Amino acid sequence: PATIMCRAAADTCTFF
Amino acid sequence: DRSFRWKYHQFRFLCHSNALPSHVKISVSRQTLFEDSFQQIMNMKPYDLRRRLYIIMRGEEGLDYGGIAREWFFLLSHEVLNPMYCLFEYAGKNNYCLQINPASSINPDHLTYFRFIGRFIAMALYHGKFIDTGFTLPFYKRMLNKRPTLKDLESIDPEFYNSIVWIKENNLYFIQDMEILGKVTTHELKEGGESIRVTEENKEEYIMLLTDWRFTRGVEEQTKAFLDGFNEVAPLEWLRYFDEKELELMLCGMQEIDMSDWQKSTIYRHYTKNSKQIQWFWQVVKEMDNEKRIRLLQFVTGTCRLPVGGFAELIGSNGPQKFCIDKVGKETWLPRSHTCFNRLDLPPYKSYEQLREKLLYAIEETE
Ligand SMILES: *CC(=O)Nc1ccc(NC(=O)C*)cc1
Repeated sequence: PATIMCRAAADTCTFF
Repeated sequence: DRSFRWKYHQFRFLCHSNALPSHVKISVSRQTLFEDSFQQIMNMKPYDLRRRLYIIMRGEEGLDYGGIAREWFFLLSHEVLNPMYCLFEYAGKNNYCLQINPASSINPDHLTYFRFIGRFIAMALYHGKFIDTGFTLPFYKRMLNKRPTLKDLESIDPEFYNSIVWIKENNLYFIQDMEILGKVTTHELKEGGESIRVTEENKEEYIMLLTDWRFTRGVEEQTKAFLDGFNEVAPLEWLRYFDEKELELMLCGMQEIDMSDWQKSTIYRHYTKNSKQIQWFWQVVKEMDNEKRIRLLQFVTGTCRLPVGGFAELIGSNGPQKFCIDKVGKETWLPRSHTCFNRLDLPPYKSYEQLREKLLYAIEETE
């Protein structure tokens, strides 16, 4: 879906 | 031409858009860690490695599968380097410039071991976890199919770099002998290379061939095997937008930098601590996000990694070499680094809003 992008962004926000 | 910030969620999205459900169990003992994990993964199908990772590490109280996983990455990233595997070596003292050992062929099964590590790095990046193997930056360029430049030669083999510097700065046949465990072989740099002699017009071509050969000597297949296993799990094409230094930060992750320890373990040449340039320099380094400070550290040392104990224990070729600044070059030039010396050439810039610019540009658009 787009929840994937709505989880990728959270992966960057967290990691970096 | 976007920021590293954008490239992550567009790449991180690219992983998730291919992530599979369920989980995969990995049963290992920390004693037989390598030989377990090797036989584990290499017998497994590639894309199963995108499912949730359950690392069963026999004899456990642990249940936070996040901690064991992240722990497993650290521990395995160290353990692959074990010299009884004959896989890796260092060009300098104190573990400087991690590179493939060209004698890995001593293990008739070694190419698979390198293929495995490809699979492993892909897992480590696909599941967004970090390692501490400490690869060279040119390594990442090869993963990005970038050609490594002369600056890279300065980092890894100073005497070899300083040799070719002489040739370009003054005025042989297209071959290069290589001792492989006693037996020596004459590699044709080109077809018929043993017959063709070096000319002033051929030197331009000739110099390149060495630059590439120095990296791709006796490691041509270990690399080709490694890259296959990594590609088997995650396409290198996924990293087409990244550069060498961005990529290293993905695999090792970002840390906070002890800004004090940096200033307290920075040594100078020609400059002093109470110069206009330096008192400006730490001004610029302070109003700076952590993202650039590492990118700077990458620019000068050639690695985002810090060794044990802080900036004090900083190592270059020829032994310890603390963070060093030097009053070098024209102020119509950019500041450039010497990563084998962990040394920054910083011109006497006549203005603060000139140093700030000239600095950031060197970090941003050069290597
Ligand atoms: C849909 C969406 O935007 N989810 C989302 C993304 C990023 C963050 N930020 C962090 O996690 C730090 C929150 C929610």
